[PDB]
Amino acid sequence: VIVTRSGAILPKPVKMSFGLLRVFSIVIPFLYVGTLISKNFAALLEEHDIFVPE
Amino acid sequence: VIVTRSGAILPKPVKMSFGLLRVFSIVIPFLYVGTLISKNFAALLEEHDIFVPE
Amino acid sequence: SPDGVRVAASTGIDLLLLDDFKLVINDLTYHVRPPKRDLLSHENAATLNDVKTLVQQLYTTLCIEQHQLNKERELIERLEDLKEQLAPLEKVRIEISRKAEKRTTLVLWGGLAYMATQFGILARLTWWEYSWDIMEPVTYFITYGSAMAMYAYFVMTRQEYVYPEARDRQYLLFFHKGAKKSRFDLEKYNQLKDAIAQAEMDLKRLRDPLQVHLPLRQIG
Amino acid sequence: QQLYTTLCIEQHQLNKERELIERLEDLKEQLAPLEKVRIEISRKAEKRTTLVLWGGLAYMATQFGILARLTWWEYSWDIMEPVTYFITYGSAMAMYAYFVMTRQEYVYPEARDRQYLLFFHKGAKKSRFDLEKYNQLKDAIAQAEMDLKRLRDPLQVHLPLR
Amino acid sequence: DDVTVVYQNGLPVISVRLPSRRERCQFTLKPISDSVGVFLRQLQEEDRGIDRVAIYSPDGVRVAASTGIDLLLLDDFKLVINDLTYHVRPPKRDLLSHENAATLNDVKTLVQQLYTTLCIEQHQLNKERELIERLEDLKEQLAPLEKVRIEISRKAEKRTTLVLWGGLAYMATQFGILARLTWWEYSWDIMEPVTYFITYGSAMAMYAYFVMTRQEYVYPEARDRQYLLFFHKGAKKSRFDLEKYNQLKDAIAQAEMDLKRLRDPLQVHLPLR
Amino acid sequence: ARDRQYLLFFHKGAKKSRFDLEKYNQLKDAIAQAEMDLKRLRDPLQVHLPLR
Ligand SMILES: CCCCCCCCCCCCCCCCCC(=O)OC[C@H](COP(=O)([O-])OCC(O)COP(=O)([O-])OC[C@@H](COC(=O)CCCCCCCCCCCCCCCCC)OC(=O)CCCCCCCCCCCCCCCCC)OC(=O)CCCCCCCCCCCCCCCCC
Ligand SMILES: CCCCCCCCCCCCCCCCCC(=O)OC[C@H](COP(=O)([O-])OCC(O)COP(=O)([O-])OC[C@@H](COC(=O)CCCCCCCCCCCCCCCCC)OC(=O)CCCCCCCCCCCCCCCCC)OC(=O)CCCCCCCCCCCCCCCCC
Ligand SMILES: CCCCCCCCCCCCCCCCC[C@@H](O)O[C@H](CO[C@H](O)CCCCCCCCCCCCCCC)COP(=O)(O)OCC[N+](C)(C)C
Ligand SMILES: CCCCCCCCCCCCCCCCC[C@@H](O)O[C@H](CO[C@H](O)CCCCCCCCCCCCCCC)COP(=O)(O)OCC[N+](C)(C)C
Ligand SMILES: CCCCCCCCCCCCCCCCC[C@@H](O)O[C@H](CO[C@H](O)CCCCCCCCCCCCCCC)COP(=O)(O)OCC[N+](C)(C)C
Ligand SMILES: [Ca+2]
Ligand SMILES: [Ca+2]
Repeated sequence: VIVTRSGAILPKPVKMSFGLLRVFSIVIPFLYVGTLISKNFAALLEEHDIFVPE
Repeated sequence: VIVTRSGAILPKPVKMSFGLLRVFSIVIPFLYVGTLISKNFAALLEEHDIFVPE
Repeated sequence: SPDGVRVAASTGIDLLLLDDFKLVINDLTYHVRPPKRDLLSHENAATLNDVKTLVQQLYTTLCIEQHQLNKERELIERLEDLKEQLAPLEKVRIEISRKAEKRTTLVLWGGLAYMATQFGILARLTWWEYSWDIMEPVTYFITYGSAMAMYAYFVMTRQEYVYPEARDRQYLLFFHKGAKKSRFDLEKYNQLKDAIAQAEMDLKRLRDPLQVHLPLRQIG
Repeated sequence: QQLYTTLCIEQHQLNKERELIERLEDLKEQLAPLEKVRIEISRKAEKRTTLVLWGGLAYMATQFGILARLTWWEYSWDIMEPVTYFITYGSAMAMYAYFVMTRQEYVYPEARDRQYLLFFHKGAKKSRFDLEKYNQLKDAIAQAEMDLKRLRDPLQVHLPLR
Repeated sequence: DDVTVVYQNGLPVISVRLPSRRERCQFTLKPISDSVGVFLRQLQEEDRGIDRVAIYSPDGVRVAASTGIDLLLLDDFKLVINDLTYHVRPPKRDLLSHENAATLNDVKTLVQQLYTTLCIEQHQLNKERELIERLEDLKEQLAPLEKVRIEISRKAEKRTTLVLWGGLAYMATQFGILARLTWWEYSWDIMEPVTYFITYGSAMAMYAYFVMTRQEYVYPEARDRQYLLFFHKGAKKSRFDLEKYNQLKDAIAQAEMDLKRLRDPLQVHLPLR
Repeated sequence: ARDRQYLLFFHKGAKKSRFDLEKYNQLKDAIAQAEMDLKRLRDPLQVHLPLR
């Protein structure tokens, strides 16, 4: 809805200050540690001869 | 719902004029330029010896 | 005040006659002594309040139908003045809500154009150049990235990502910059739009005691 | 009309609205100590709700990183595809267990409000806040304002226009 | 010819063909805050090829230049421009202001309200005395029925609880079956189409639920629907009449609503609604 | 979507039969208004009718 019960226009939607930078500063350095965790876990499980595919 | 708080009938819902041809005249040529973008990008990536399917 | 200080202008009269005061006319100072109104009975005054509130209800019905005709014509005159004061601003308001709706249909058609070109990218690259076994995880992470962006929309806007609410939000964000670029005051238009609804809600609250002679309903 | 004058009814009506205005502005006198505590509690409850919102976003990014490393670097997609199906089905099980346990569906702007109310009602008991007196004052002010708005109704003749 | 005016959202406009310019000039008007002389003053501002302008009556007598246009636009009239007399017939309205002269019905409703406000307190107190007895009678008439309705609404709750946890146990056994098949016995190259067709069968069953029950399949509505089905099937095998219980509860609420609607006017001396 | 398809079927049938829908709608609102102000005249609290 874009109006009230009268014809008066609704107020401006409250944007968040630096919203896109606040999302991309919390996605990227957690995606990096999510890469590092899985890399170290795969290497630690491979080195002890438990799961090797090839 | 279909009726008001009394027994009256809600009015006819508005219809976009020639809706399916307006959707299909913007679905088809963007699909075609998507195939063109992907074909030229894969040809460029194969021609510079980066990712060649083998 | 009798110690020498001056009494201010908008001091109530009931506060004034508690103690003495001095009234100064051009050259003369009179020393007024107000009496003490010690007739405060607690008993035989909860029976004076009911008669005093019955006389008010008897006077009200004698003077209520000639009052709600003066108020009716004053409401009609204020309504037809507010409409002529609003009518220059209306043609300016419509031409801001026409650019703000064309910029919203460009977003609504470019979402469909983006989905159709992503379909054409994956359908070209799956059957022609690379196989489906190569191009399956790309589609899966496209799906998971969309399921992550739909949550980032909620984390940034405090509003769930559905289609018409996001369309209305984007429309209002377009309107509140179109109405800022073109030097348009939204506050006077909103107070000229709520005053009309307030003045014509009371006009239909007067339908009861003037058309069918029933007692009118309260505010709320 | 000769009883409306000798009983002094107009000053009685203005005395009545003066009593209503004084009761309204004395109900707002014992509220201003309480909102200084309530604003503090609501602020340090929203500051904890945004923590779990950003934590959920960081968790989804971490799961993206974990499932993106193995399908291309270490293993193949033929190993990690059933794992990433069963993660999806486990999420679909957890969103139903939320409904069985919480008696409401799992959507974002209602889970946020419920979590905010749980944080607020933990903090209001931790700070020994007197919530019931606050709710009684917030009801009584909203009733006294409605009574005052009905007393000075312009379509009635309850008070003289002077 | 200007045989008519045009109505635009409650305001009139006269399309008067001007004398010395061959055009149908529009003229919007405020009916309440304008007179005839204002309209003749601003009609001749347009061309000044006007040597005579006068608004007449249908009978032929002149209309004064101080009567308002709302009093003019009640009936039809004539507008005499300097050679031709345009008969104007505006569209008929119902009412704008409910104002006219005095009537015997007005004084007969005045003594009606003067009779009402002398006896409405001694009638409202005699009605509140009836209400405070009627409410306690209804609330003690209901005391055998609530003891039975609680025992029915506890059986229906303890059955829908088992339906909820049984659905959770089903979607947790399907996980175990599929996770046993894809890793121990068979492989994912066998069990991927069964996974897809189970997902599509669930998406088909959620639409068949909508076709049968005429409502969408969401969780807290599909819980309450099955709860009401358990309640109405359980209250029929216990000889419990809901048509008495429902009319007792709504009658209690109506008496309480009328009590709270009259008791506060006894406090603050305002009208009721 | 079911209710929108129902309204698009009903408003086509009402143009085929020439049903005069707006007289129906204004009568259906007018009898609700006449029952509302009749029910506010038979009030048990307001003494509007004698012998009661
Ligand atoms: C630097 C290092 C590396 C870089 C990494 C990535 C960088 C990418 C950059 C992306 C950023 C976008 C930039 C936009 C910023 C400015 C936006 C703006 O001003 O827009 C004005 C306009 C109105 O502005 P306004 O009135 O001021 O209002 C401001 C906001 O709208 C007010 O909004 P609000 O407050 O109401 O809330 C809305 C909010 C809602 O927030 C969101 O929705 C945020 C969503 C993102 C969250 C994070 C997603 C997680 C993704 C995971 C990443 C995985 C990485 C892969 C790695 C894996 C392996 C390890 O924010 C927005 O919607 C902002 C709009 C931007 C959309 C962002 C979408 C980009 C997604 C990209 C993700 C990553 C890409 C993967 C790359 C893959 C590589 C192969 O805003 C719009 O919404 C309009 C949309 C238009 C968008 C672009 C239009 C393009 C059109 C081109 C022309 C077409 C021509 C046709 C040709 C014809 C041929 C036939
Ligand atoms: C020549 C052709 C002709 C053929 C015709 C022959 C057809 C057979 C005729 C059968 C008719 C017999 C009537 C039976 C009466 C049953 C009444 C009853 O149970 O009393 C309950 C009674 C309550 O009675 P009531 O008061 O009348 O209320 C009942 C309703 O509320 C009623 O009102 P409502 O308004 O709530 O209505 C909602 C309604 C409607 O809502 C629905 O859910 C509709 C479902 C229909 C959708 C159909 C989906 C299509 C699937 C695709 C086909 C796959 C084929 C693949 C072939 C590929 C080859 C190329 O739900 C139900 O009533 C049904 C309950 C659950 C049914 C779920 C069954 C669907 C799955 C069947 C697929 C079979 C897969 C086999 C694969 C085998 C592989 C080796 O007490 C209860 O305990 C309450 C029920 C508790 C909740 C549900 C409990 C589930 C019970 C059995 C489930 C077993 C485990 C689940 C396994 C999942 C499958 C994977
Ligand atoms: C200056 C003026 C600019 C004009 C030109 C602008 C051109 C912009 C081009 C991009 C258009 C904006 C895209 C908006 C639509 C995206 C399409 C998206 O909605 O489709 C989804 C695909 O998702 C996308 O892949 C990810 C996009 C996530 C949206 C992030 C918000 C970005 C838009 C912010 C502006 C809001 C505009 C809203 C327009 C509808 C469907 O996936 P699905 O899962 O099946 O649907 C789930 C059902 N839900 C939505 C009810 C839950
Ligand atoms: C307190 C100190 C700070 C703690 C900081 C650490 C935070 C840890 C992270 C906790 C997570 C809580 C937030 C949950 C975010 C998960 C987002 C969820 O949507 O992801 C889904 C994946 O599911 C998740 O794995 C779990 C599902 C949720 C079940 C657990 C509920 C946890 C709620 C706990 C209360 C907290 C309030 C919730 C905040 C939003 C994938 O999305 P999708 O599949 O497309 O859902 C469809 C969209 N619907 C729901 C609107 C229809
Ligand atoms: C005598 C006492 C009686 C005892 C009877 C015991 C019976 C035990 C078994 C009962 C089975 C009930 C099943 C409950 C539903 C299972 C959970 C369901 O949600 O799984 C879905 C898959 O299941 C299928 O959809 C089947 C459901 C179709 C309807 C089945 C019949 C329901 C009749 C009973 C209704 C009351 C159920 C209680 C609420 C769940 C997953 O869908 P998903 O994609 O992941 O998320 C979609 C989210 N939506 C729904 C909001 C959009
Ligand atoms: Ca898949
Ligand atoms: Ca394969």
